[PDB]
Amino acid sequence: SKKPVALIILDGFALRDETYGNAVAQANKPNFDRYWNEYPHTTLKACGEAVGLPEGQMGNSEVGHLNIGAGRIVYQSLTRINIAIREGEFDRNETFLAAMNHVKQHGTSLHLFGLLSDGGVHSHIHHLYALLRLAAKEGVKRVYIHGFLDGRDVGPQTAPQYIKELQEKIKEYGVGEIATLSGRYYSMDRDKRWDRVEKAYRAMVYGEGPTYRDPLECIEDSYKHGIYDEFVLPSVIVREDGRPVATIQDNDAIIFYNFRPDRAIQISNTFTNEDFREFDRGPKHPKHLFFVCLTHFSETVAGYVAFKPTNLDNTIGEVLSQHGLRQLRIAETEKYPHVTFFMSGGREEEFPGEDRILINSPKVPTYDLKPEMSAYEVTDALLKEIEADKYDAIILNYANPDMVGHSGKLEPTIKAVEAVDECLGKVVDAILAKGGIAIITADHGNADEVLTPDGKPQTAHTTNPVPVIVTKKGIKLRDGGILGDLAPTMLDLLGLPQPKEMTGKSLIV
Ligand SMILES: O=C(O)[C@@H](CO)OP(=O)(O)O
Ligand SMILES: [Mn+2]
Ligand SMILES: [Mn+2]
Repeated sequence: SKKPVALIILDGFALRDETYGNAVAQANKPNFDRYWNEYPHTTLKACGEAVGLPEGQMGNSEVGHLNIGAGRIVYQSLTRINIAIREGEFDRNETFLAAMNHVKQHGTSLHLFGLLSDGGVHSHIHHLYALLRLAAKEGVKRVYIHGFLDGRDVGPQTAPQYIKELQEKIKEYGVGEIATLSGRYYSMDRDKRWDRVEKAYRAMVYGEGPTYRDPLECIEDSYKHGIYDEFVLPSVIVREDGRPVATIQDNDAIIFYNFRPDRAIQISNTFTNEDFREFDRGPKHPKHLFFVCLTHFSETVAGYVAFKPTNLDNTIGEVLSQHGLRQLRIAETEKYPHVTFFMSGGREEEFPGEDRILINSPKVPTYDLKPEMSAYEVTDALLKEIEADKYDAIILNYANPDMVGHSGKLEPTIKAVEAVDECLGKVVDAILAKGGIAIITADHGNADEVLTPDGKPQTAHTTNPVPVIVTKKGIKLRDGGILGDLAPTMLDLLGLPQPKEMTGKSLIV
């Protein structure tokens, strides 16, 4: 029957010479190793300008899957917004100004919330500073900040430095007050764990949660309990009289300064949806909010977008569809948005002929508790589909290296990589058995460095290059490639014409 071409993404799996804290290098990977030694291979740049990001900026699943599916260097939001600030266009943004005019004309308050760090994956604290400076320029009197603590795109216990700098900027600009602090685990969930979302929501709307007069004492107290940045319980900063600094009320305006959509949709829907059934927001939840999303999150969000989206035409999924091929997207919960929405160029709707399989990730708080996650279930489901001779193209993502690597724990991440290697062998061998070809690669690093040189947890991504193995004998792969060269390579193998929009180039010499 069909000789499928499968694009296999080992999420957060990069190549790094240094072996200290390197779960990728330390893991026993007999399958990956044999494919690497027996088939044509190379490495690709997955960071910085090569993927549409600022120089030196590490990649991530959004950036990576967008570039992989697009077959071209995809200009990223971080870069775009940084340039708007650099060129003096940020302050002229009609949406930001409308939000500020709203609060001034109706005598309400402006709330700013988002990830509080310079990680650059979901936000950048300098964008928050630009918004504070703009609010001051426009004469907005009441501005409240609801900080979402990081520890995932930066050090696990770095919140104090960001809070301190924010406090300095607030004093310098003469506007702003920190109202709440919440770990991104609660305020930025993407797994439909509504109990987590509700906690963040109630801290911001009802002033419910651990209370502190001093933001730094809130963090220190959490640390004393072994609860670091990412997991800080939604907390409420209170005034001298004990009342919350600020709760979100009717007719207020909100600017969510996150520019990556996957972790912003849930809390945004909670605030803007007329009909919300995931949980009872309470008869007195805020209504008539002027809600601003820094970038496009979802059509379901009743708000305004500051930096409008632009369609990515002729991405891999569209080309496959146009040529009448059947394609399958598959991954477990954690990377399902990436093999679907992001891979499709920032499009939720499936292309004609595109099927999707979602495998539920395990019900554990952190994945170091179950390194194998649901990889075996993903593999079992895919093997059945391959056996059925249904798909011409397959896009599979194994979330493990990345998801467990974010724990900053060496042994668990090694187990995650080894589990994925076992699954990789079954999938690739099955594909080869069908006369097909596999393109084994990754979207960015993570598991390659889960410990800092001093032995402490390294919970974020790395800037190391990703591997690429094409399981086809008799060919050679050129070096110096980028993520945007993968789609052209896949089309090359499928014998399909490459669209003009794909400025990337096939890796096959
Ligand atoms: O978990 C996330 O949202 C990011 C880190 O902020 O990681 P990844 O890009 O792998 O999804
Ligand atoms: Mn990833
Ligand atoms: Mn990651």
